Amino acid sequence: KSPRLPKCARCRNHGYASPLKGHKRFCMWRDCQCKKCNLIAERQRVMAAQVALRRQQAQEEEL
Amino acid sequence: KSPRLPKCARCRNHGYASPLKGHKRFCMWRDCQCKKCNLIAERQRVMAAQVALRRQQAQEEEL
Amino acid sequence: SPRLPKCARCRNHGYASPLKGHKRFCMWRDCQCKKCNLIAERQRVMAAQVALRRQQAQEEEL
DNA sequence: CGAGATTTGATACATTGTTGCTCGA
DNA sequence: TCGAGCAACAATGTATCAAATCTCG
Ligand SMILES: [Zn+2]
Ligand SMILES: [Zn+2]
Ligand SMILES: [Zn+2]
Ligand SMILES: [Zn+2]
Ligand SMILES: [Zn+2]
Ligand SMILES: [Zn+2]
Repeated sequence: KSPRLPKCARCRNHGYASPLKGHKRFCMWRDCQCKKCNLIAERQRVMAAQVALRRQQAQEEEL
Repeated sequence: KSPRLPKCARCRNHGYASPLKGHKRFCMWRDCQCKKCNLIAERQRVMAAQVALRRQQAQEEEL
Repeated sequence: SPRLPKCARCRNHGYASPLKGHKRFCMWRDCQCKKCNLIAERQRVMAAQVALRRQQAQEEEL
């Protein structure tokens, strides 16, 4: 068995957790930028640049 | 129920209809701004915003 | 059984309404709401695009 | 009318982003 | 140990197909 079932970060950060399925637009803390939320947002830009790099190198191997 | 195979759009405007896989970054016309490709650039934001609206409608269905 | 539209412009306001010739009967015939505005823009892009192709093909002939 | 060309809603294919969670410094 | 960094869910984008309407002899 391999279940994951993700939960939203910003909702969990200010109080009650809630899993994301359609939640990306409905979030009540979609912006905010409180100093706690503000830090996790930088992590997302970092991870995105990181994962994008690995996917480029993954393409490089076939050539 | 029908076969599919992508080919790059921007490449077709100039001749070399190269099939699309990882080609989006290796493109010899990765940007370019001729009126042929200028329209295609407009075409992509319109279709993307349009399909995104339909993806929202699926959330309205809540199913 | 086959699956088929189901008009887009009607769905935007929720009333669904399948298309069979519904073009003119659409109840939102000629509309400029931000939702229905995109499809009108889509053909204007296509029309300007096809017009460009037919013109350049014509210019070389001289 | 029908045959071929042009719309137009629809979907398969590919890219990019987000969070759970491991593993080795 | 316990974080940095990887990969599984999930969004966003890209191009083509097929129903359908249109153009026209
Ligand atoms: Zn949330
Ligand atoms: Zn916050
Ligand atoms: Zn290309
Ligand atoms: Zn170009
Ligand atoms: Zn309608
Ligand atoms: Zn409308």
